[PDB]
Amino acid sequence: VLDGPYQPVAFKPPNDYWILVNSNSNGVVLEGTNNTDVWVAIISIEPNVNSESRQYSLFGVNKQITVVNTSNKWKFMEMFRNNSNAEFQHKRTLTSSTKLVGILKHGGRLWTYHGETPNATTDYSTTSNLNEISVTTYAEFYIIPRSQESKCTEYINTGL
Repeated sequence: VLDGPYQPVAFKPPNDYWILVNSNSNGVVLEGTNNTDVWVAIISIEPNVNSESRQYSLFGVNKQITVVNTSNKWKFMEMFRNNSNAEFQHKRTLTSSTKLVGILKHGGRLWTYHGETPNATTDYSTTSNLNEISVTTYAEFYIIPRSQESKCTEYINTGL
């Protein structure tokens, strides 16, 4: 049912496969880019963090990012930009008790999860250059075909 776990690598995911990362620590879980119009990084924040500034290496650059998470769940912050000259924006949030995060390339679009477990759902960013998006994971991950997406969304929301 679940292909993995693979060790952390940089690679170019094929289309229509969910990459499901089993995050452990509170740093950058995941980052991806095609070097033309998508840079995305997913940042993990542990439970019960009052508002403060933390530093993260995004694509080899130390960046200052304001974080907060007053819940008892982990927070995964989806940072995004579409221009190599811009700064990252906190685009989306996944609030999770499972610590599992997803990214998929499908239909000209880049898909992640957001919301609150157990009712987290997918959303998208657009691109003209989907197939050049490569992904560097910083924790162990599994591969799921999009045809099995409902299982992926179960994992995301209820764990392994």
